[PDB]
This record gives sequence, C-alpha cells and structure tokens, in this order.
Amino acid sequence: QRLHMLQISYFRDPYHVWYQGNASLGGHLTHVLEGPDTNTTIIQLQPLQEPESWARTQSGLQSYLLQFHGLVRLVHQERTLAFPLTIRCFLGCELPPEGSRAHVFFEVAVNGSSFVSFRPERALWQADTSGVVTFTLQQLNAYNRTRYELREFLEDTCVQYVQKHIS
Amino acid sequence: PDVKTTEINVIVSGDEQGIITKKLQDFCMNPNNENGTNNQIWKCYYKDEKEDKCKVKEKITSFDEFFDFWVRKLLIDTIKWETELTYCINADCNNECNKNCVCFDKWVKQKEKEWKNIMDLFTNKHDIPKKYYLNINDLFNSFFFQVIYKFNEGEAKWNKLKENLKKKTEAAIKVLFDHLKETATICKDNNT
Ligand SMILES: CCCCCCCCCCCCCCCCCCCC(=O)O[C@H](COC(=O)CCCCCCCCCCCCCC)COP(=O)(O)OCCN
Ligand SMILES: *[C@@H]1O[C@H](CO)[C@@H](O[C@@H]2O[C@H](CO)[C@@H](O[C@H]3O[C@H](CO)[C@@H](O)[C@H](O)[C@@H]3O)[C@H](O)[C@H]2NC(C)=O)[C@H](O)[C@H]1NC(C)=O
Ligand SMILES: *[C@@H]1O[C@H](CO)[C@@H](O[C@@H]2O[C@H](CO)[C@@H](O)[C@H](O)[C@H]2NC(C)=O)[C@H](O)[C@H]1NC(C)=O
Ligand SMILES: *[C@@H]1O[C@H](CO)[C@@H](O)[C@H](O)[C@H]1NC(C)=O
Ligand SMILES: *[C@@H]1O[C@H](CO)[C@@H](O)[C@H](O)[C@H]1NC(C)=O
Repeated sequence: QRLHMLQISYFRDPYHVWYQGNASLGGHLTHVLEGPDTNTTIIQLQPLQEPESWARTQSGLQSYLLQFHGLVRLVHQERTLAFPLTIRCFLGCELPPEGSRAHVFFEVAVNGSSFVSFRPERALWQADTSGVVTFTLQQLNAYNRTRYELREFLEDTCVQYVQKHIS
Repeated sequence: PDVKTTEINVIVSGDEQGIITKKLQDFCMNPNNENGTNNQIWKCYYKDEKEDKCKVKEKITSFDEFFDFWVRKLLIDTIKWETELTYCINADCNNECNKNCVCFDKWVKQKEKEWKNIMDLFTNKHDIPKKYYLNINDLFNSFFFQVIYKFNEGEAKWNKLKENLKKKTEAAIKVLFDHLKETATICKDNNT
C-alpha cells in the first residue's frame, strides 16, 4: 500500500513559521505535526513504532524542520521572498502489488501554486513553475543531503515503514 | 527593566568573495574602533520574543533578523578563518602566517565581546529562549543551507566543524567559542 506525508509551513516573516502536517497509511491518518518552529510537536496517533525507534524518527523529522526553515531563510536572504507565504510539501512512497519498484514523490508548492518537485531517477529537483526558482533548484541540486539522502528516505526508509506497519 | 538594552559593536567581514584577512585587514591593523570599514554599531532592545527591536545606515530590524545575521556570519567567518589558517597549522621571521594568527586571536576576542553584549539582553541563564541558545545538532541543521552556500565543498567543511564541536565538550555557540579559542592557542604557539 502507501505512506503519504503532508507539511504546510506558514511563514509570517523569514524567521517565524507555523507548521501543520500529517501522514497516512492508505487512507488511515497515522501522524500529526503542529507548532511553531521552535516547539513543533510530532505524534504517532497509534504506537506503530516502539519508543526507541519513534524517538529516532522524531529526531530526523525535527532536523528536517530546522534545515527546511534554513533553506527558506537562505532563498529570502539571497533573492527576496514576499511575506506572508505558505509552502506545502507533499511526499511519500507507494508499493505496487506485483510491481518491483515503489513509486516515490516529493512535491513543493508556494502560495498554492506548484513550484518544484523531486525526480528520484537521477535524484534531481526540477521546476513545476524566475530568480527564486533558479536559486532554489541550484541549492537543492547541490548537496548529497537534498539529493541522495532524500532519495534514500523515500525509497528505503519510507518503503520499509509501509512493509512493516501495514503488512 | 521590562525592556533590556545593549550596544553591540559588530566586526563584519563582508558579504564578499575573498580571503578573510583582506576584508578584516582594516580591523587587523586597527583593533578597537568606532570607525573602520568593519565597524557596525548595533543597539538592541528585548522585552518578549513577541516584542524585540535592534537598530544600526539607520536600519531597524527584529532581534531574530539581527541574531540570524550574527550567527550566520560568525559561522561563515569561522570556516573562512580555519581554511586560511590551515597552512598556519613553528619558527620564522615576523611571518604573514603569524600576523594572520594575531588577527584571528584578536577577532575571536572581538566575537566573544559581541556575544557577551548580546547575552546582556537576557536576565538569567536558566531562561534564555531555546530559539537563541541551540545545541550543536540544532544549530548545524538550522544554518546548514545559509553557511554551506558560501563555500565550494561547503557540506564537508560544515561536517568537519560539527564533528570538532562534538569532540570538544550545552549551547553550540559556547562550544564554538571554546573551539575558536583553542584554534588561536594552537596557531599562536606554532607561530609566535
Ligand atoms: C520510518 C519512516 C519515517 C517517517 C516518520 C513518520 C512520521 C510522519 C510525520 C509526517 C510529517 C512530516 C513531514 C515532513 C517530511 C520530511 C521527512 C524528512 C526526510 C528525512 O528524514 O531525511 C533526512 C534528510 O532530509 C533532507 O533531505 C533535508 C533537506 C530538506 C529539503 C527539503 C526540500 C523542501 C524545500 C523547499 C522549499 C522551497 C522554498 C523556496 C522559496 C535524513 O534522514 P535520517 O537522518 O533519518 O537518515 C538516517 C540514515 N542514515
Ligand atoms: C503569498 O500570499 C500573500 C497573501 O497575503 C502575499 O502577501 C500580500 O502581498 C503583498 C506582498 O507582496 C503585501 O503588500 C501590500 O500591502 C502593503 C501594506 O500591508 C502595501 O504597503 C503594499 O503596497 C502592498 O499593496 C500584502 O499586504 C500581503 N497581504 C497580506 C494579507 O499581508 C505574498 O506576497 C505571497 N507571497 C508569495 C511569495 O507568493
Ligand atoms: C556524496 O555523494 C556521492 C554520491 O554521488 C557519495 O558516494 C556514494 O554514492 C551513493 C550513490 O551512488 C551514495 O548513496 C552513497 O552514500 C555513497 N557511497 C558510500 C560508500 O558512501 C559520496 O560518498 C558523498 N560524499 C560525501 C563527502 O558525503
Ligand atoms: C492533513 O492536513 C491538512 C491541513 O493541515 C488537512 O487539510 C488534511 O485534511 C489533513 N488530513 C487529514 C486526514 O485530516
Ligand atoms: C508546543 O506547542 C504545542 C502546540 O503546538 C503546545 O500545546 C505545547 O504546550 C508547546 N510546548 C511547550 C514546551 O510549551
């Protein structure tokens, strides 16, 4: 089946953000995320992961939030962004029944309009439609973290989670 | 005493491409100064995280805006200094490497003064917001993209700095200051 994740980031200005998100295992709501940048609460509605494993996952998600905010702050500092703004990240993994490779995605929208998205084949980000876009892509396509580590989260971590918690 | 007030004289390298020693050249010859190409007089006011102000030409920013700039530039300059002093890491004739080292030690001391002046805006150590007193992991996650951008092989230099702070000792900035103070010690001893 599938694990979908949604994150909405409401920026009042470059330095303050309110996060609001959730995750689902095929229709069923499993996780919620909410709070300001400094105190974001992340919860698994059902004890799917044991304490140790959940604490590790939360640590990864909190590191992600700090990095994500950093990237937005960088784009603003370098290219200027118009505030307030909202960013939406929609990502996940889908396992076909008799299908070898899991389908994965990570799509970013800004103020309700498609912006950039991840292409897992070569682990590169592309525009979904320009100084801001060009700069953002340059950054996302520059580092192992935003390319290969991200692909491994989607294709490996996400897929194993679906296989363990649905099956 | 609701609103705490401080003066912070920030030694700005420059948001430019180049050797750290040439922009801070005017600061290396002229250390303590109200003038100098690298002087930046800030006046900050802090009540809540809801209400805070900072001012400098006559720009007025939020404390968060100033602090992001200050931490971001502290981390960029540290890496720029470290790469420059790498060749300065024992016996010579009034060395350029020794002059670079003298300015770095002076610069670390200036940055500590900037940091302590920023800290005066907070009454007690027990209650300084998490937002401004981040740990090693948090600080290195929060400033990943902003610092890394300035450097070719930036991801590696950032990881090197994080491992070195993790080896040292708590707030990442105190650990960073311990690491800088130590770099200056090693540098001065291996140069003189
Ligand atoms: C076990 C399954 C795990 C799931 C846990 C279940 C809980 C679900 C809760 C749902 C809510 C969260 C929604 C956010 C999803 C993001 C997931 C983070 C990805 C992740 O973990 O990857 C880390 C790197 O992230 C990065 O790649 C960092 C780069 C960030 C950039 C992202 C692009 C967006 C920016 C676009 C903004 C543009 C603005 C410009 C105008 C490394 O993972 P690790 O540390 O675990 O790996 C250890 C293995 N060695
Ligand atoms: C995302 O949507 C935002 C919706 O609020 C939008 O912000 C709005 O647009 C501009 C910013 O470019 C603001 O500026 C206008 O108002 C000020 C006074 O507040 C005037 O001085 C200006 O001349 C101008 O007319 C709007 O105020 C602002 N709307 C609100 C409710 O604050 C962002 O621009 C959008 N951002 C992106 C990146 O798409
Ligand atoms: C940065 O990226 C390269 C990949 O482009 C790393 O090399 C390996 O390549 C695979 C992808 O083909 C990565 O997923 C692995 O993590 C890497 N293999 C090993 C054994 O580590 C390269 O090592 C990376 N360099 C740094 C300094 O992070
Ligand atoms: C996930 O969050 C968005 C907004 O934060 C919301 O519209 C959506 O309905 C949520 N999903 C579920 C299953 O409630
Ligand atoms: C963190 O935020 C949530 C709401 O998002 C709030 O209920 C909680 O009390 C906050 N945590 C702290 C430490 O105050």
